Amino acid sequence: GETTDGVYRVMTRRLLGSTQVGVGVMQEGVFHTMWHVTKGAALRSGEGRLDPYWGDVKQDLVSYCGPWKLDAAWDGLSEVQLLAVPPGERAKNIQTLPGIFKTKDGDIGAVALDYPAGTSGSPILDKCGRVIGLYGNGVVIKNGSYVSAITQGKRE
Amino acid sequence: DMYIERAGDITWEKDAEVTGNSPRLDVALDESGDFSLVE
Ligand SMILES: CC(C)Nc1nc2ccccc2[nH]1
Repeated sequence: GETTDGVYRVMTRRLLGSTQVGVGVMQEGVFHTMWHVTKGAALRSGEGRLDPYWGDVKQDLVSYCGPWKLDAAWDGLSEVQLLAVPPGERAKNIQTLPGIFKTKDGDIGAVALDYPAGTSGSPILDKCGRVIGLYGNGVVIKNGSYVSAITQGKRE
Repeated sequence: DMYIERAGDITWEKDAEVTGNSPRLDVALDESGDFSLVE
């Protein structure tokens, strides 16, 4: 199927009509998404099949066709852009200054932008266009609003 | 059955819409990959 670098919607025909369950990144012939989007199932790209290659429920990440390729990191200072791909809507860049998730194992950047759950897997970018992580695994705060981690994998 | 469809190129947009706050939150990550707020 299509292997050109870029952002892709992840769809299913299982429920009513065609439903967007998430989003992902194609880079260097490897498709990258969050685990909760596909649950590790195989994907179709036209008449081609993408098989899972690596995954981890705790990191909430999965790669198809090859190992995880994305290794850029948020510098901890600068604004970033969420390249939001919402269901039934055009891809749109939103610039924001990340907050931080503090954990017993270290700190991680977080973006406070709320989109439908089917937007999970949209990439977050730095100023050179590099993917520093994927949006869609996070928490609900007092006001009921959503805050996502900037979730990044490790390039082996 | 799940399938993928191209949605765009990955680029930084000059003068994109600028929004969102920058909260500092204490969180925990469990074995199931779920984040929870710690207070
Ligand atoms: C506060 C809730 C209803 N909003 C919400 N939950 C999400 C989960 C994953 C990605 C985006 C999401 N937006």
